[PDB]
This record gives sequence, C-alpha cells and structure tokens, in this order.
Amino acid sequence: MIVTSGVLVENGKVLLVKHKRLGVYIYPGGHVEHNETPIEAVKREFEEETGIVVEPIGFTYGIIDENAVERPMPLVILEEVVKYPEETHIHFDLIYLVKRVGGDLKNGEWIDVREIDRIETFPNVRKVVSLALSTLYRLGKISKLAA
Amino acid sequence: MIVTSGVLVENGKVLLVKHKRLGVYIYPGGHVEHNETPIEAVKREFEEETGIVVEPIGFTYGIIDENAVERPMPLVILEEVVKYPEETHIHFDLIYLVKRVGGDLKNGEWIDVREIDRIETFPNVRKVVSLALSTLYRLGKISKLAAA
Repeated sequence: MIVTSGVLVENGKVLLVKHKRLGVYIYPGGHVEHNETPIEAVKREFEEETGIVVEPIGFTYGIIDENAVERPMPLVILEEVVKYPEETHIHFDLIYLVKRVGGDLKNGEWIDVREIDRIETFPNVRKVVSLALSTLYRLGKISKLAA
Repeated sequence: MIVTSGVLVENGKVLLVKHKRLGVYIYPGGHVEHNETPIEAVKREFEEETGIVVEPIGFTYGIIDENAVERPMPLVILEEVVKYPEETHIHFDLIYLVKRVGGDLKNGEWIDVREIDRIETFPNVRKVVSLALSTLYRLGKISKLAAA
C-alpha cells in the first residue's frame, strides 16, 4: 500500500501533523491514489493537512527526452508497519524532502528537531529527521566548495 | 498509475522483452497492484514476463527495526508518456536494478550493450542501461569496501 510523505524543515524546525487515528505526530502525507503520481499526492495531501503548499525536491540524474521526464529521488523509502485492532498494514512509504512555495499554516506544528523525543511521534520521525539533517548539512557543505 | 521495471545485466547484456503493445524492447515490469509494494510488483511481473526470479537491489542507508524496514532505492524514476492512439497514459515508473536469484529464462532476449544503439528500444532504455552499468559499478565498490 503506497504512501508518500513530506519532510519540510525550516530554521531547525520540522512541520508535523497529528495522525487522525494514531494521534502521534507524523510527516504530513498519505495514501497515493491510483490515478495520481506520488509527487502529486504528497503535494495534495501536505496542503489539505497543513495548508502549506510544497514542492518535492530531490536528486535527478538529468535524463531528458520527449517521452519522459525524470522525477526526484525520495529522501528514503520505508515499509512501515501500522497495527490497527481490526488489522495490520504495511505502508510502502516514499518519503520526500520538500520545500514550501505557498499556502497558509492551518493545521500542524513546527517542532524543533531537537525536541522530537519530547512528543509522541510515529516511529520513523526521529530516524527520518536525522537523515534529513545530514543530507541538508551535506548539501550545505557541498554548496560551499562550489566557488 | 505507478508502475515498476527491473534491469538485469549479466556479461555486458541487459535482458529485454518486447513491449506487449509497442513491440519495442523494454526492461520487464508492469503496473503495481493496490495489494502490493513496488518491490513485490517488480518480482511478480519479471517472474511472469521472463520466468526468471529476481531480487531488487540498490542504495540504502541501513534502517531496520520492529516497526519499519528500508527498501532499496530505484535506479531511476521516470514519469513516462505512452501514446496509444486509443487512450494515452502517464506512467510513474519506479525502475529498479535487480539480480537473478532463481527461475530460468523462458521468454525475452539478452541485449548486448554493444549493439543496443541499433535496436528499437522503448524511449530512454539506452540511457537507463548506461545508468545501470555505472550504478552496478558503484554498488560493486560499496559492497567490497564493506567487505574489507
């Protein structure tokens, strides 16, 4: 079962939302519908859940042609377990790094990335955040020795 | 509408099948069922289409515990446009690099990378194969440095 998520980090803070059933904070995201792409689903769901409009940004090799466009690589992909009383799901999670490009905050909270252990968070959050800091740290670094 | 393909390379040869409707050669793959993960889908389709059993492989960080396990990163992800004068689809194609673990070639052709340019391939297949080769090299070294 395909799902997609958005990691938005601005000024040491990550935007998170409460899961309507689990209650723990999660990266805004959700089920990738059939007739849509994971890129469209993450944009659509980030905005309906938070009010913020984002754009997934990742690495692409640069492959271009009239018949196909390359899409950004996710920050990571996890098969996560979710245990409901009626049943257990496995979610194939395409976790994208995202950027804000519009909207207005309506739901969700900016959680300092250092206080992530002071709140109930979906199991992955802390692991994914570390991965995201590293990556941003690297990119910031490499974006250094460009000159 | 997301689909998945596997790229199997052995002895300077990539395994390609003929597109069901386009005829052109493409790597094996197909639509991902609601009921399955892209990883399960690629093994299933490859299975059906070639008879060979394969295992997706790729870059990972190493995340794994009781609550979640990381899956390998595709080789490349192309959002392909497929014009059948009779519809016209858009395919979010998660393309994985895969290795052989069983089964047996029942259908399909081994395409020598040295002849690929004089062969009718589905758009960008040649670009992707090139990526596979370099990518395989990089996973080769990650693997032997890890072996050291």
